[PDB]
Amino acid sequence: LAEASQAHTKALEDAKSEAHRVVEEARTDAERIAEQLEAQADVEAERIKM
Amino acid sequence: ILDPSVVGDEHYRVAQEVIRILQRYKDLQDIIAILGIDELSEEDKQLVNRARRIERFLSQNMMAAEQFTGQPGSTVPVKETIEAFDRLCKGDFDHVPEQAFFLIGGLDDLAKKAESLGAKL
Amino acid sequence: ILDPSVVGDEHYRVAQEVIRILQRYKDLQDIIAILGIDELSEEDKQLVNRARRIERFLSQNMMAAEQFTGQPGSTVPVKETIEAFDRLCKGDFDHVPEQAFFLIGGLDDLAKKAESLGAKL
Amino acid sequence: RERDAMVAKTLADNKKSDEQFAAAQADYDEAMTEARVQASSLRDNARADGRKVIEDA
Amino acid sequence: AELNVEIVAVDRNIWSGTAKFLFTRTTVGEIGILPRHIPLVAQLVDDAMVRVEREGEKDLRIAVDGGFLSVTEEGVSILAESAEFESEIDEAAAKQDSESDDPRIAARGRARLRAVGAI
Amino acid sequence: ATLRELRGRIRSAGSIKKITKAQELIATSRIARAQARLESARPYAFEITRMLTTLAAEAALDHPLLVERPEPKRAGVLVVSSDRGLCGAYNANIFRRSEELFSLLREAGKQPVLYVVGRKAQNYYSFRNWNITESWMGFSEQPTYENAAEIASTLVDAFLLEGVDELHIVYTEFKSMLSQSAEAHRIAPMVVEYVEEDIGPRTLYSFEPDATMLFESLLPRYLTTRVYAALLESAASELA
Amino acid sequence: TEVIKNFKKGFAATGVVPDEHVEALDEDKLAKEAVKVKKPAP
Amino acid sequence: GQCFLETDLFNQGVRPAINVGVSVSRVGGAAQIKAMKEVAGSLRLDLSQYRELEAFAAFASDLDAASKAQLERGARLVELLKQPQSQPMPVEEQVVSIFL
Amino acid sequence: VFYLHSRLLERCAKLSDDLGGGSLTGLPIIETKANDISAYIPTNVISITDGQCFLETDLFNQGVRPAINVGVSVSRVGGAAQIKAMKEVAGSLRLDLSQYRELEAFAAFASDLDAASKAQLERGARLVELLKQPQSQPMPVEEQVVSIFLGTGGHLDSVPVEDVRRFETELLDHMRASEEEILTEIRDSQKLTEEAADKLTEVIKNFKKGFAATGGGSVVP
Amino acid sequence: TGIKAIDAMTPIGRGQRQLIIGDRKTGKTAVCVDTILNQRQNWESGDPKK
Ligand SMILES: Nc1ncnc2c1ncn2[C@@H]1O[C@H](COP(=O)(O)OP(=O)(O)OP(=O)(O)O)[C@@H](O)[C@H]1O
Ligand SMILES: [Mg+2]
Repeated sequence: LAEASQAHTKALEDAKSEAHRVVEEARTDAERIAEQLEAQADVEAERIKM
Repeated sequence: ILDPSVVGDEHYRVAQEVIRILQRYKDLQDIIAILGIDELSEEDKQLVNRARRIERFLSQNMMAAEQFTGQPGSTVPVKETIEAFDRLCKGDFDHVPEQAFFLIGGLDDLAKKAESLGAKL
Repeated sequence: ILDPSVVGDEHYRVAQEVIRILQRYKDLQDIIAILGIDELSEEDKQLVNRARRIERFLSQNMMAAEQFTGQPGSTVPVKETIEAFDRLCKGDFDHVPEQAFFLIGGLDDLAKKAESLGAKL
Repeated sequence: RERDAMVAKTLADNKKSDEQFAAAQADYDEAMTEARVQASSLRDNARADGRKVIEDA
Repeated sequence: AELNVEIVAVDRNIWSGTAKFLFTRTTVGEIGILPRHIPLVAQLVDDAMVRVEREGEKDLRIAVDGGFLSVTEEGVSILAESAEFESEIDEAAAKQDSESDDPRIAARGRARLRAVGAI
Repeated sequence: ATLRELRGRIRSAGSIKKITKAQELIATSRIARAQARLESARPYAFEITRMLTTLAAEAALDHPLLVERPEPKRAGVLVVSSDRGLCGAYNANIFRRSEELFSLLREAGKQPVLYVVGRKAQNYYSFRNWNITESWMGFSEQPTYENAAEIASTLVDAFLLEGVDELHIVYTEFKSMLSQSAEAHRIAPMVVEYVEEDIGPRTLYSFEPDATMLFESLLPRYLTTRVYAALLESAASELA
Repeated sequence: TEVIKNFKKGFAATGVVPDEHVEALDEDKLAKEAVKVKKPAP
Repeated sequence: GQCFLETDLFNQGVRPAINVGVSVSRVGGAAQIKAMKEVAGSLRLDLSQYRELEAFAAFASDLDAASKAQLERGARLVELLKQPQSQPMPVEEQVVSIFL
Repeated sequence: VFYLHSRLLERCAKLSDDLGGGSLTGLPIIETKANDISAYIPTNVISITDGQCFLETDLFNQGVRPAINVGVSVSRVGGAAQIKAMKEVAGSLRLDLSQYRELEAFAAFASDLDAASKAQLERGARLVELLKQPQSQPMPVEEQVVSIFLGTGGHLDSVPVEDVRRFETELLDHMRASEEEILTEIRDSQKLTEEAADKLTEVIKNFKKGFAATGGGSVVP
Repeated sequence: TGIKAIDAMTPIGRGQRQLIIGDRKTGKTAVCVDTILNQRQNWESGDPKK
């Protein structure tokens, strides 16, 4: 029983902080994507300008 | 102009799904005629029911046909058409009979003719 | 001219036996490809293994492959071909591995290949 | 009374043992699937308002 | 010594092996077979259970439904409509099955209980 | 004009051919499985037959299922046919055999009562204004022992009684993977067949509580086992 | 409507197993399920 | 318009052999008295749909109750429209029979 | 008229090095009627050209777009007109689709099929969903190599068939943002050496554990 | 061509005659317009051999 409960919460916080890892990677990729696409946006805008 | 950029992506997706369902039904029709509908999949039997209801729901009572049927015509906005056929391709009307989809307008007339035939919607 | 009055009776017999075996293997190939190999019988397997051996022995080290492999092409006299395929259909080589039959000439090349692959008889 | 209670609790805490073992994977998968739908809810909003500004620009 | 035991269901061979002793319950009363024994034919009780005892293993408990039993010079043969080993039983499903009003499934549940060491 | 129609008919025939080839290979697989099921159900039947014979050699052979009632008035016919229809002359042979059996029964003054297993038999007999007492559908592809138990129980309870005086069954015996023969068996009342002596210094059995109770509680189980074997053989035959 | 309804009651619409002429099965082709008892007792 | 007659429909007993799926009149209810226009309003579309349904359900084992009702009604209509040669009906009797 | 078209289409050539080495690639378009490739002008231009791409309306309606019938389409030049990476990852593709097309009659009986047969069925469905492509969105050859690597390396057996496209899309997106080195050295060396394949496989596994299907389920092996 | 089906199954070389044949409204003009658009990055490279 002691074995199982300690393993339980060990896996619990393992999961929690690794989920933070994946989701923070996600938000960095989100800012990356916004950057690249808005660059595309107004570099197309100037295309129609000329 | 049946293009994702012109008519929007929901319109386009619904149209493509209608066309795919009807093409699969046309592919199955000869097998159904010879071997009977019971030799198909359950996937395919579901698709055949949906496709027959779709083929019937595309028909409409037109204003210029009141001389051939005696029944006045109806107008269906494009958003109501998109919503209706989205529900049809998802399967929300698999219980309503094949008729009550035949020569009607939008969804409320579908409800009326379904209750005239003993069904919900 | 695959007719007894031209090639001889034994040539015709061997060719007809090879064609019968290959056609029966062609019949069994689809049930093999969909259901698996030992869904079949063991008579069917005997035939399938013999047919694989025969179908692979029809290949040859062609004179056009010498430019890519360096080894000279083969020229198998028709009598030796008849003898080889007669023995193949009789079952005299059902134990030699299949790869021993790819791109070889007469019977002696088959024997040398079998020896360099650890089998004979 | 204490011996039967003893091995009764014993089988009961074997019960509880593997039930906690299962709960481990239970809310592990819960947390990480939450994380998946979070990581894809994000970065799809980003693409969406990306197209927002593509078109107004 | 050992006796050959074979338990055959209506559409499957449930078990087959050798045993040291074999306890069950005929409609006439409980019974225990040993490697040599009189030729005998009997009908297990409706919620019978079959405990096989082997020399080097733990005893194997089986629940049997509608069984018949016969002992001969070769060994024991048990004929069952259905059989379920001990390490295959939900004791809670068998428990709620035991309290049914239908006698057949009630006997099924009682046998499944007897196999798991309850009741 | 008819060029379009001819190309369309070529496409139709190609679709039909694809489907039928698929169905043939599927049937090959399924009959492998059905033969497996039949062969694995065989041993229990063998051993219950042995137990029944060694019970009957020392009991009282006056069970209702064993005496031929004087002046039989009606016979029960169980016709085992299929649900799906892409079989060949399977149901056809079944029905012609059952018609021969009906004429045999009527040439001896017995009006047949009809029980069927499957959809095709119900079509064949509902078209001909027959009165089918009880029907059974949806398990001719994979029959289990509970279906056989239900069928045999209803049959023996209609026999022991609106009440019949003998039970026949018409099913397709499976053999050879190329032999499928519609056979009519008489499952009740059984004829008794003194085989042999085969009893010298042999040791007598012991029965608990006695011989006849075991015999009379084992006979309906024997009839149910026979009905189960019939269902399995007819399934394998339908797949062939 | 009422004329049709009062007419349909008196209408005489024109709506038994056939023979099939199938011969009798041979009495020995009908298989008999037997208990094969091992005590010879004619 | 056109009244397309067929030899298959003729041999099947359908006389006149008018193929209702392809037959049509481009004047319509204006070429009818009001009684017949109200009575035989959607008869041609009903019979076309019935022929389609009976061609689809040619081998189907069990169908909806509405499909069965439609099959029976379409049949009865088919046998109602058959008519011998050299045997005309006044427009009132035709109105009454299509009302039936 | 055969001369009219063959005189035109034989001026598309690949010149030798002593003529400069220039080239003219031809893409003649022919519009058939009711898929009658046995007509006169279709027959002529099929006879003339070095390969054919047969587009069909039945494939177009089923959602297969571009509606290229890969069973009858052909290129008589073949692997000589490919880079090493694409010649490797797509030499597996032809008979995969052949097996899938001859197995799709058993789509409703995958329970009765052998292991390898059901494997071929699933792989073929995935590969058919792989070759689909939007309009006016061409991909460079490195991204095509990566996508067909997804297809034929087996990294799509975990993804639902109704999720392949999006999956591939997002993966390429990820690879364009994070791991550009794989695409770069594919573009520069024209070959996908084993180490690039290792890094690509690991990238695919990470993206998988980050990817969320539409049914909510997982895509991790 | 930038099209996976073509570039993988029926590759086109430089100097080859590839027929695009189809009924109508099947996507032939789209195939050729995408083959044209795919040469944008080769044009940006400024290399006369590409
Ligand atoms: N890859 C694709 N994905 C989705 N839609 C496509 C694709 N290719 C073409 N289409 C659609 O198919 C329609 C027909 O395309 P296209 O005009 O290229 O065919 P076509 O061969 O030129 O036909 P026609 O020459 O008879 O006009 C277009 O409206 C286009 O939107
Ligand atoms: Mg065009």
